[PDB]
Amino acid sequence: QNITEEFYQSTCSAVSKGYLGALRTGWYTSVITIELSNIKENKCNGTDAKVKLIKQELDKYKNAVTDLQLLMQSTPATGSGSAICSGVAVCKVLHLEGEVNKIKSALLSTNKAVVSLSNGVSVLTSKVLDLKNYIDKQLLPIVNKQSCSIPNIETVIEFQQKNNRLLEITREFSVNAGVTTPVSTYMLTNSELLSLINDMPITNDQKKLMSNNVQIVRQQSYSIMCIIKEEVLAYVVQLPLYGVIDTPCWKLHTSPLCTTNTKEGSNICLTRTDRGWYCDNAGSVSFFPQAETCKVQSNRVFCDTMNSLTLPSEVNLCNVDIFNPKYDCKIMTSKTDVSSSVITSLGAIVSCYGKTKCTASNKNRGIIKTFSNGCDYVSNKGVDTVSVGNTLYCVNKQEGQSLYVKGEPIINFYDPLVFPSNQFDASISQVNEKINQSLAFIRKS
Amino acid sequence: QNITEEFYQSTCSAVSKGYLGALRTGWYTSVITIELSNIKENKCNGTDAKVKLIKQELDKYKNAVTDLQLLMQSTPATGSGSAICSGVAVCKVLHLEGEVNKIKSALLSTNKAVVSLSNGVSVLTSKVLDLKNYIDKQLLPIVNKQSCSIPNIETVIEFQQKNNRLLEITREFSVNAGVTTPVSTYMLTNSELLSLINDMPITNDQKKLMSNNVQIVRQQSYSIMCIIKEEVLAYVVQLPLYGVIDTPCWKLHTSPLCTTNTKEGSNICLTRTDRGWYCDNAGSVSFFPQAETCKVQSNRVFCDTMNSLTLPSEVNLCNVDIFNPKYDCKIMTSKTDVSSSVITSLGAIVSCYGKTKCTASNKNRGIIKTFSNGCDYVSNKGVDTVSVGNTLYCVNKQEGQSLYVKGEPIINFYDPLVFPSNQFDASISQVNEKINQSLAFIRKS
Amino acid sequence: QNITEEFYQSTCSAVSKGYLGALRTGWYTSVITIELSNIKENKCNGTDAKVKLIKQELDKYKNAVTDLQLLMQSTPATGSGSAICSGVAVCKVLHLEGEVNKIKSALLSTNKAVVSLSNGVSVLTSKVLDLKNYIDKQLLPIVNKQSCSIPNIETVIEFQQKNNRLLEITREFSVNAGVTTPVSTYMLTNSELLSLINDMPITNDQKKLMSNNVQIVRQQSYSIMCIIKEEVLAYVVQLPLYGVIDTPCWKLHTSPLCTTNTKEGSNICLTRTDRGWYCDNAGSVSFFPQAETCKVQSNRVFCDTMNSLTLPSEVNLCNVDIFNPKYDCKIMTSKTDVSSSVITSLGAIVSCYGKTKCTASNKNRGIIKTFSNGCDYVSNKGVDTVSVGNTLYCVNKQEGQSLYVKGEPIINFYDPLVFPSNQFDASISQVNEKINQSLAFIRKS
Ligand SMILES: *[C@@H]1O[C@H](CO)[C@@H](O)[C@H](O)[C@H]1NC(C)=O
Ligand SMILES: *[C@@H]1O[C@H](CO)[C@@H](O)[C@H](O)[C@H]1NC(C)=O
Ligand SMILES: *[C@@H]1O[C@H](CO)[C@@H](O)[C@H](O)[C@H]1NC(C)=O
Repeated sequence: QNITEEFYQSTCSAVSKGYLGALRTGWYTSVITIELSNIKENKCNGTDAKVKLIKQELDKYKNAVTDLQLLMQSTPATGSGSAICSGVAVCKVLHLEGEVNKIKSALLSTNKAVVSLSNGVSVLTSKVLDLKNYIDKQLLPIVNKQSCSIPNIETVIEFQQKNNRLLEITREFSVNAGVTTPVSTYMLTNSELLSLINDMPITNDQKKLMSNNVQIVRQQSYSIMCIIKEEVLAYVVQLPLYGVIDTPCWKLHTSPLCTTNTKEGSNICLTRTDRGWYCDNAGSVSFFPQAETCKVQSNRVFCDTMNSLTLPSEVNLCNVDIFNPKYDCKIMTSKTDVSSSVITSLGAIVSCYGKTKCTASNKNRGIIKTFSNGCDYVSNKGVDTVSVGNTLYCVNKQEGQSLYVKGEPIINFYDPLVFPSNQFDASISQVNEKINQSLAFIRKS
Repeated sequence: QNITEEFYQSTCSAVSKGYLGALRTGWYTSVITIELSNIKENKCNGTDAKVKLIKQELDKYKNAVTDLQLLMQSTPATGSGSAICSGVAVCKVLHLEGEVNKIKSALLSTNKAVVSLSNGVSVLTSKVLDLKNYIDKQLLPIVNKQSCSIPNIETVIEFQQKNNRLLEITREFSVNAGVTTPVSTYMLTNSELLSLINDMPITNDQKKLMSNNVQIVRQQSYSIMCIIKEEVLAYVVQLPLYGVIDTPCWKLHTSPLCTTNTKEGSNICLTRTDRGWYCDNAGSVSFFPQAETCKVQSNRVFCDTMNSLTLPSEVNLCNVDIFNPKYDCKIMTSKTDVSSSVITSLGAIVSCYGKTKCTASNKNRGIIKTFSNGCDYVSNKGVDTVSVGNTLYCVNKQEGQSLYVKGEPIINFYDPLVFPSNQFDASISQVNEKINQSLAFIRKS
Repeated sequence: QNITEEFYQSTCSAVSKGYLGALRTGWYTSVITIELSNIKENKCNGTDAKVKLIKQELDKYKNAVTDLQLLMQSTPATGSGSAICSGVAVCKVLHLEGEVNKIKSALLSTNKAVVSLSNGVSVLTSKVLDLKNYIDKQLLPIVNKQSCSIPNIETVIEFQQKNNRLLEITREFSVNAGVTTPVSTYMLTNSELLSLINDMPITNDQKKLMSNNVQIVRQQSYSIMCIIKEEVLAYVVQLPLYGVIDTPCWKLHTSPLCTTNTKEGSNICLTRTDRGWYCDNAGSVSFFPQAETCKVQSNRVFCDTMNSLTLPSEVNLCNVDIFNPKYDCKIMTSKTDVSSSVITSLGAIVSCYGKTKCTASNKNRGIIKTFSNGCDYVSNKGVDTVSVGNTLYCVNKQEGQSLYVKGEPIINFYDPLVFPSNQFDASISQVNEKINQSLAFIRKS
């Protein structure tokens, strides 16, 4: 719905709320087959240019098949093995004797078919390319005689077109050791992906969600190479199942909060930690520290719980009361008052220190705001750019309401002499306990 | 001009000077159009192989158009939004009613044309592919009758060639959610990029600079998908404007500086922080901490100010006097004396500790220098490789002059017992103040 | 042989042993040539569709040649320069006058040939594409007359096929500033790579190793653009030489080890540092901290010593006795008891703290183990998944034997009040010395 933002002057941090999240909690695997032609070289005296073109493209087909064979003989392990057991188990099932013949029988008359494997998985299989029928019907009469038959020029062009998808799949599967993500249109055409979404056991609003966000679905999918066996090329496509839908999500933005003394070396800094995406999830909060783990479209966020931490919901209280005992709100400390800016969803946080020239401009009016020393904020309403030193940032012009929450910078509550300026993952209460200990070593003496 | 280097034995750091910098300070946006054919399926009884090939390639054209349509319906946000407002504003301008008709009229007779949009931007537009003219003139008479007309085989091949650039642009725009960088030759041919440079409002020496460094220009450019509307495919190419030209730049190299005691656990280490590229910029220094933010060609550096910090010019005094009060020169401390080497522009810094076998060799003479324990340096004059433990590095054979600046290692000025061995972003004066405080807790008692 | 694992309950760490390593210690360079046609535009009045198709593809050939020329005029430096001196030296040798004519003479009658350059390097050269013969024999009679001769349609298709590899090599060399890795099948076909392996001065078991792991060989190879000169396109392929073969390797996995008090803020944490791959190497241990520097296939590991550290073999004693004085076993400390899990080679380490719901399940039985608070471990025997909070990990189903080494968590030997909770690269003995100093400031008073 409405994206809103809140800047907290006291902690030099902002929270962008109103996003609807879709968290991946499951996988839906599907088998993708390509019917190949088990042919061995058939060479006869041929020299007309059309026969040469056919044998050349046919050698590129045989090399693609042998390349897929040496790729499946030794498949290198990936750091994603912890996220593909749902498809690797299917490659292991297909290696069973008689199972590849089962899917070859189910896709004998139609392109799509549900197949109950010998492990209880009712998987959906597809035959996206039929080269055994094309090579054995249109090409073999040309190459398996005493002298080779002459093909028409339309066949030469049609065979380069059909063989092309095989060659490109062999390129992607070869350079990535059998595991590719995102899933390209060569692995699965957009038409095939959308048709696979319609056949998926999900609600119509959820099919509409994945169909309206097919590129995000591709970036969160996997293509795993299985086996080439018995005139069958098989590989597993692992598509995301979003077990969490429309859950509230928010993005925390943090920036250094320093004191603004005029004598360098007498200033202390503080920055809230754990900036990133937060989503309500099953009575707790799912936190995503890495930036590429959440894809954003307008008000909607698509995250993968694979690289998340699970935090108590009280972690949100660091945004309303950071000194609050229900949650130990952590900060990092330093004496590095270097100017910077953070572009948020509806504005910009500016940490200006020293002699830095910080400003906020409108495209037609020029400079409309000059920041003084400290941490401040400006909304995108009327602001186009923000300059900090020699750097110019662009402000997101997305509609929403910003709220400037005034408050005393908490860095002012600390005596500089006893401040712990060296903490990376330290608590508010951790710093207060270190201050009680450093004040005790000087107070008693 | 002449690249020179200076190794500082006192701080285990080196500075490579003499580079001429080109910093990005602006964007030059340009609209790239592809005239499409608004056709709906026209199917008649056709079976000759040439008609089938034409309808097959025509279906791949219709799917590319519908794929671009679902890509433009929901465009996922990128982390680069802070750097593309200059082009996103044009996509927003094109969505206005009547504006796409304006550029369609300006490019009605010619390929290139300057167009004054309805927002005051005099942008340069180009028509790089004309599919409406080709489909409506060469293909529609073949498919919009009672029975389909027969095309010659040259047309089938020419249509696969023309439709190819559309299909590849749809692949790049699809997998990257509409924002690609670098800009491929499919988005913009080298001929089109060089012609776009000649038409750019810049000096002839600056056009010669971008034309001689077109790959760096591509890596620092963006291609943003706009709209497919009214037989027009439009997307914005955002090219860099280097507001800073020929500015002096230098690269700081740092390596751990430890003491060389024979009893492990009694040694302290120190490393200068903020290694990377520095450029003089508008009365201050622009620092680039990330390595991929500066592309290097011979004596020339191309940086993006988007990921830079602005520092006072006194930051250079950490290279001549690190104990100098005009700038608080920061270090990080530890007790981790692990051997390593850093390949600089004209030589190699070697930090050798413990039992590590450190050496510098010439390809034909073998080992020409054996490093003892501590931090040392060797020039590329006569040296080909440097070995530290089981690792062999290659020395850059670029011509320049190295200067070995002798000096006492500053790690020797510190009493080990009271050294702060746990600092990440700590100042020289910060460590000295912590030493005055740790000496006061034991001195009084 | 047999992959085994050992979980150390005392340190919340696991070691996966039994891997056979192949470390890169050398480079084998090879020159790859493409015979080009030195032609200038030859235009005559031509309009038959076949002549147009030929001149169109011929312009794409001329632009690929001029694009390679502006790519070789200014070649941008890469961060890999420290790993390609073995090939850059060959590009520098080829630029000598008369040397490109030497390899052009050796490959005058055959495709492959060993050439002794004028620098003592007996390099192996290959001619993978012959465009000078094809353009000058099949195309020039069509375009160098008063009126252009008419080519047959097979030639138009064959020329688009031959020119395709040139255009794709120009794309890869253009966007990557002349240095590509991995080496694609366009730079070197799998047939050409395997044939190049057979011709390499190595043992038959080592040729069998690289031939069975060609994708790992590609990912650890470089393609460097040299020169386009005198109807010759030359570029260097740098293939890895594994000077270390079948060396024992092991992977260290680490996870936070905290105390499990019921009052938050009273808990201290500890984590072993330096997780990653270790290999026995030349009397020392080669450590690889980055994850992408070692490619794994079953029991075999392929590492690059370029991004490794050399450690004494006593570093393995951190796995059997971390309090052992022969090696200073380092840890990092904090008070951040956030739950997490690490998927190992044969199981999973689980660090469960607070209210987190940690469990281990079997696909058909459901939850088979509930972890209590602390650091624990479960083998893959009977376990399919592990859930920590809202995150589900997949356990690797690889066969091997796990050993649970019981022991007291070492975090319990520390008094919380005087624990140093702020260390990043700190030693066991470092923490004990800081504890002796913090106990001395309170003990005397
Ligand atoms: C520091 O001392 C004050 C005074 O009693 C106390 O209220 C506060 O909780 C202490 N902080 C910690 C972290 O123990
Ligand atoms: C430490 O003490 C000396 C002695 O007066 C003084 O000169 C120096 O500036 C002090 N360092 C700091 C950082 O205060
Ligand atoms: C701390 O004190 C004990 C008691 O003598 C000693 O055995 C130990 O080695 C000391 N630790 C360090 C790091 O000096």
